[PDB]
Amino acid sequence: MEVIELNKCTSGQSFEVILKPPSFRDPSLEEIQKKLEAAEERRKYQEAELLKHLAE
Amino acid sequence: MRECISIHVGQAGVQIGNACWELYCLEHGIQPDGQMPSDKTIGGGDDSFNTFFSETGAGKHVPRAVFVDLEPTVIDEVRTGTYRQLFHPEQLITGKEDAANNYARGHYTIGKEIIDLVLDRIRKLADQCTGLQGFLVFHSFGGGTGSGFTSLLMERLSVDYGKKSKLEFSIYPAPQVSTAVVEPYNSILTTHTTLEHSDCAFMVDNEAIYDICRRNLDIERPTYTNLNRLISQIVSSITASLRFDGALNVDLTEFQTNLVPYPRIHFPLATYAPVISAEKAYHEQLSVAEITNACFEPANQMVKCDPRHGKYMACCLLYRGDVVPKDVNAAIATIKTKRSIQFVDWCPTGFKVGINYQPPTVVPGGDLAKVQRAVCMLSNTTAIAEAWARLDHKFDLMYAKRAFVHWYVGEGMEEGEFSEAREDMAALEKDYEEVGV
Amino acid sequence: MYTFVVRDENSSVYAEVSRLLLATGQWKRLRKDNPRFNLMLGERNRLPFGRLGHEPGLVQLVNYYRGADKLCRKASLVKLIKTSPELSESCTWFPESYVIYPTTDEREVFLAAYNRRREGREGNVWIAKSSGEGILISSEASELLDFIDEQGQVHVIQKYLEKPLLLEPGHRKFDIRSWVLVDHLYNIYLYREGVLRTSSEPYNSANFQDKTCHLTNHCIQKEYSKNYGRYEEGNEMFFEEFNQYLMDALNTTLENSILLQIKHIIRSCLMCIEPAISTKHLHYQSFQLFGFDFMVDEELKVWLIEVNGAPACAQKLYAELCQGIVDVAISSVFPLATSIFIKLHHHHHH
Amino acid sequence: MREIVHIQAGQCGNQIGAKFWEVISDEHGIDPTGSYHGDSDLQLERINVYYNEATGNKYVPRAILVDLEPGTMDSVRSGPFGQIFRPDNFVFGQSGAGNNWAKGHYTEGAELVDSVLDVVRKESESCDCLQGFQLTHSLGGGTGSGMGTLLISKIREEYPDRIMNTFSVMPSPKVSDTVVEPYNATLSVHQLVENTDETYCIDNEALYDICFRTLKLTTPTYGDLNHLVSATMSGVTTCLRFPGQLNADLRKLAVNMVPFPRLHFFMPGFAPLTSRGSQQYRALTVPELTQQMFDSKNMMAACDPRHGRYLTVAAIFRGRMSMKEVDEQMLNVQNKNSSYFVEWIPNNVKTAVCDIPPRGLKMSATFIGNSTAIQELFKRISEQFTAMFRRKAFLHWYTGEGMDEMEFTEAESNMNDLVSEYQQYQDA
Ligand SMILES: Nc1nc2c(ncn2[C@@H]2O[C@H](COP(=O)(O)OP(=O)(O)OP(=O)(O)O)[C@@H](O)[C@H]2O)c(=O)[nH]1
Ligand SMILES: Nc1ncnc2c1ncn2[C@@H]1O[C@H](COP(=O)(O)OP(=O)(O)CP(=O)(O)O)[C@@H](O)[C@H]1O
Ligand SMILES: Nc1nc2c(ncn2[C@@H]2O[C@H](COP(=O)(O)OP(=O)(O)O)[C@@H](O)[C@H]2O)c(=O)[nH]1
Ligand SMILES: COc1ccc2c(c1)NC(=O)CN2c1nc(Cl)nc2cccnc12
Ligand SMILES: [Ca+2]
Ligand SMILES: [Ca+2]
Ligand SMILES: [Ca+2]
Ligand SMILES: [Cl-]
Ligand SMILES: [Mg+2]
Ligand SMILES: [Mg+2]
Repeated sequence: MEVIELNKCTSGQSFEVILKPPSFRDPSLEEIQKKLEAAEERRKYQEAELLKHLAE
Repeated sequence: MRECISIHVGQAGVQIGNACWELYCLEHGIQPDGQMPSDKTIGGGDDSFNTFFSETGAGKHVPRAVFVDLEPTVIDEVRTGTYRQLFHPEQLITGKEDAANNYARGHYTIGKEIIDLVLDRIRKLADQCTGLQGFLVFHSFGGGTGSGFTSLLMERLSVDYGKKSKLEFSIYPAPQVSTAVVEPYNSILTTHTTLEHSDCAFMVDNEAIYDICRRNLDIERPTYTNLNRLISQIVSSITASLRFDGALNVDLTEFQTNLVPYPRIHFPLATYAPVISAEKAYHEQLSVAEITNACFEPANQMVKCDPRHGKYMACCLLYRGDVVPKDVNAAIATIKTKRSIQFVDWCPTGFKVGINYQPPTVVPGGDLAKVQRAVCMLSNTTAIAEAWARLDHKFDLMYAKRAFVHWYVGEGMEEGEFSEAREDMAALEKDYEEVGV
Repeated sequence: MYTFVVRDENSSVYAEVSRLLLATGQWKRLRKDNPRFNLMLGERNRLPFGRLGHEPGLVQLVNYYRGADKLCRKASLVKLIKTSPELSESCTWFPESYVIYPTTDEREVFLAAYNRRREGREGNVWIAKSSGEGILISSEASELLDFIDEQGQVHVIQKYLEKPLLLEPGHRKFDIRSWVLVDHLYNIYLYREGVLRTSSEPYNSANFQDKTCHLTNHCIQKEYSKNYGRYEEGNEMFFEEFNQYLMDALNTTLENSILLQIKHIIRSCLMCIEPAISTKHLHYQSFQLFGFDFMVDEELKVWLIEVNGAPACAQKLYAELCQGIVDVAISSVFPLATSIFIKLHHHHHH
Repeated sequence: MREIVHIQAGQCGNQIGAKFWEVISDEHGIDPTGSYHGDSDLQLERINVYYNEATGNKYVPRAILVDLEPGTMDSVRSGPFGQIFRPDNFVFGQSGAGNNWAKGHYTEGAELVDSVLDVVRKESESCDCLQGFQLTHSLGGGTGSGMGTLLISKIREEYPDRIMNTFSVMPSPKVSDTVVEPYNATLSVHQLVENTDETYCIDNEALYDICFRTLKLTTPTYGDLNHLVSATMSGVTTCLRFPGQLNADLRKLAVNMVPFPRLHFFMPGFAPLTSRGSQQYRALTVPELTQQMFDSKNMMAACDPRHGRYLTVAAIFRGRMSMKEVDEQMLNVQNKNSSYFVEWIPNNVKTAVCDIPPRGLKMSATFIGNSTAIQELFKRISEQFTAMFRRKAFLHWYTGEGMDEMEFTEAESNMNDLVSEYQQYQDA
């Protein structure tokens, strides 16, 4: 059971204890604003289909 | 020194934010007006606590904090509350109408109208920073805002600040205190959309916290105040290394190299001991051995699951109070012989230990008793996939009938995002199963 | 009114337990996927243990111990016994055994102790098995080493007990099956009625490929073995009769000659895996019924063959045992408005 | 998500709508002048949901009173709380609607609808954040049924992103003004299934049976029926009006209660059942509240919950009692009767609690069920409709106002479709 990289200071201590070693597209501003606009389009479509039906 | 910006989204994020900043102030001896007597470098500095607080000429210590809610009630309580002086009005951002428990309404509809303002108020704090490490993001899985806006915010923070680290504090949905019936839908949608934008995420099951409060604090019907003060203790343990002199988990990148070797499997289990009622007249104080041993009881975990039927990829112990390396090594050595602690063939079977000698600080008139030593264990175990299995099942039951889907499609979302989000989760359950069996 | 669900329709034992539970009028049965159960009588494969104990206002019990397959699958049982300090490699009640894969593996270490039993001139015959569905017993193992470098799964190569105890009249073989119930408190309850599954064909030392006088499975004795039901019905000797035989024929009792060794192996096996499977501080509770299968050799030494995690009972005993599972495993947790079992407990000071 | 705009239409709409404003004004400490003489602060924390603040720190209902005849509305002015209401919010024609849906929807009602929409607009513009609308009406007359559904249609056109909520009183041969009620109701339900987010089905059949069988009243009046209505309306609006751990709005109610947009017809329940005046003095225990509120006999919609399955449930406990006893009992009902709650909506029962009890009771439970058993209400009215429609009986009253048989056949069809959909999810 080996105790290693023991660092001490006024506030406390830290260390690692080892027993066994190993048994061995984040999309653009553009692509986002298209997803948000495509959704708003479907929302404006669905609202137009309601106001068309109500106009009937 | 490198600054960390905290972001509190929705009711869960905001109330837990209050709980943490209250505690941080008590720990660093910052008063409600924002004055820190102990701080003798007036008008600035690069101390360890400046990671979380900036300073003004008048010697005022101000959180590197953004609160965001799509509805004003909860942030209005911060604005008029005990810590009103502490915060810059521009850090407290509210809309007029909330996301009505609907991921799609928080993300697409009401999201879009406020995202650019939020990112502007986030950019104002990033500009008061000599070397931004990145972000701590507090939210519910369950809320429309917590789920839906958080995932939009995270996508953009990746774009505007690509080099910076992003940690999550995430409240996983529990029926006993949940408000909505569609929380499984919100949970999966936001996990899917957020997964590649998050380096490390600490999930807290309201179920685990509720039962710790019932069982160990003798509280019949735990409130959010009860749950939140307990959660804030555990968050304080996890963040203490960013705010205090030490050599373990010193910057946000270290959380990832120490706890997350596989980037997708980035959900470390928090275990915390001891939790002791303040109204308990006689309490015989618990040893280094007893509290390290308590880190291997499921009843002390932030998520109820069984680490015995999984494998470990990393395990940190963060001690607060009268602890010294010898007691930890004796404790650890006893515990190997008694308990099933199997690591993956390709990791060292080891612990990383951090001791801060200041015992835990409890809020005056809180439910938690002073203790001379506490520990928070952060283990990345495959057993946590139990939480994903439960949640995915609930999701499959509802989605099989398309129950409530129309509320999401009505906000401009395609039925297809549901099955995509659920495929990612099927893939995630499989990654965990490969690593751990 | 306690609630239960049934997710293993083919379970002889739990079919009968669901029946006895209904017949009390204090247990109703829910639909398979109704999550609001007190009791799960669960499937055999991929039982979703991770969904147990997260239903507020319901104490939940399941009839399986998560991790108990370590004891109940051939290859893992051998790894458990060889790697657990509390049952050393020296362990005197398990036949020398090696795990062998079709082309980790022990094959190199298998030949070192095997090729000392060429030099030794010791009756060096083995058996190989999976986890009569493809069993082989060869002297040298030109066949065995090759036989299943051929078929699907991993296999165990296990010492063959050349010199077994001989029931007379018959000059024949048997295995003993004991039923053990582990309750939620990890009480270990041996059922007082065991059974000797018997061969009906005299045991033959020279012709091994004749899998009839060597293999004692209830299935095999109906198909291949023609003297089925000759001495006892049907290749099933019970404990009164076997005790009587041991008294008449060898002057001992079942208790002294055999059962002390069975009680020792059962409590030794289950106390080993207790820290891995116990549900003491868990959010759901487990019980499980195991079938332990023993061989007695001719010096009256008991050997463990395998543990069965999903065992069937013998026809006459169903009534009694199943009532006992209810009294001890179910009614202990969910109470209503001469014990059948022997409790295995020992606290020797040293 | 603050302001609700309330509308009451026709005789029943206004008699029930008035008793609502009486009961709710007493609970929030408001007197018939608008002056607050209360004592708690939970009363005024969300007063703005139902009330506008006027000159003198006075409270005026955000309420619009609509009728095609002056009768009932002159009876509201005359009534106890008549003076509370903004006088400009009284909109009335003079002709009446003669229990005729067609007159309400197409002839007499069209003449008056634009006036109503002007007063709706004056209240909506003044709103910091409009949640939407609640309407009180019968489905069996002409004004509340036919004009009320015409309003709902116009209001959706002009406010399509706001919630529409109705308290819709269903007709019954046991309490029956005219033979044509099944006609008026079936035409109205068609409108309701298209153009509302959530509808409280208040069944005059149920209100009669509770008055006769349970409350032991031999000759039940509209007053006895309207006592049960005013108690339920208080009940189901608690979490909109009072601060608790659940601060609900009409949208969150809709999202959580309605899994399929057409299945938004709620079966409300109340415990304990009181006949006005004589109120017994034995406070009810939480176990008792829980058993009664879920009992068929306590349902305001004449359906058997055991002939269907609960898609979703909302339950309001009012008074000072153990939070823990409430969670225990609520979990006992579900775990003890789990067959009657769809397995494919996990955790489908939600419970709120409020310290302020209604006038005259120490403790009360209000039940809101989206049960598939509500089909029984709709099948009842379909059978009554077909009995007449097979002989085109009484149709001349409608063709005389420009309507075609076609429109009746379309409405019969939508309602029978609605019944098939309830049936669909009862056998999942
Ligand atoms: N631990 C904890 N959970 C909370 C708290 N507030 C809400 N939750 C949980 O969060 C979920 C509901 O999400 P909220 O955060 O209230 O929702 P929101 O993000 O404000 O979103 P909307 O109101 O839907 O726009 C449920 O599972 C609640 O139990 C809190 O203070 N603490
Ligand atoms: N090492 C050994 N020595 C002698 N006989 C053995 C043996 N191993 C197995 N046998 C014979 O084979 C039978 C058991 O085989 P095995 O242990 O694979 O059972 P099984 O799993 O196929 C059916 P069950 O689950 O009821 O035991 C015994 O009854 C015995 O006759
Ligand atoms: N519960 C209840 N039902 C009513 C009341 N008044 C009328 N009804 C019912 O309402 C229907 C008649 O509608 P009514 O409102 O009088 O017609 P309108 O004035 O044209 O809208 C019938 O089904 C009556 O039984 C009432 O005050 N309470
Ligand atoms: C079935 O799940 C639910 C049922 C009703 C509700 C919810 C969930 N969650 C909400 O926020 C709104 N809601 C409720 N809304 C209203 Cl106005 N009232 C209630 C009374 C009791 C319970 N719930 C509600
Ligand atoms: Ca300073
Ligand atoms: Ca990234
Ligand atoms: Ca005219
Ligand atoms: Cl960057
Ligand atoms: Mg919210
Ligand atoms: Mg009338």
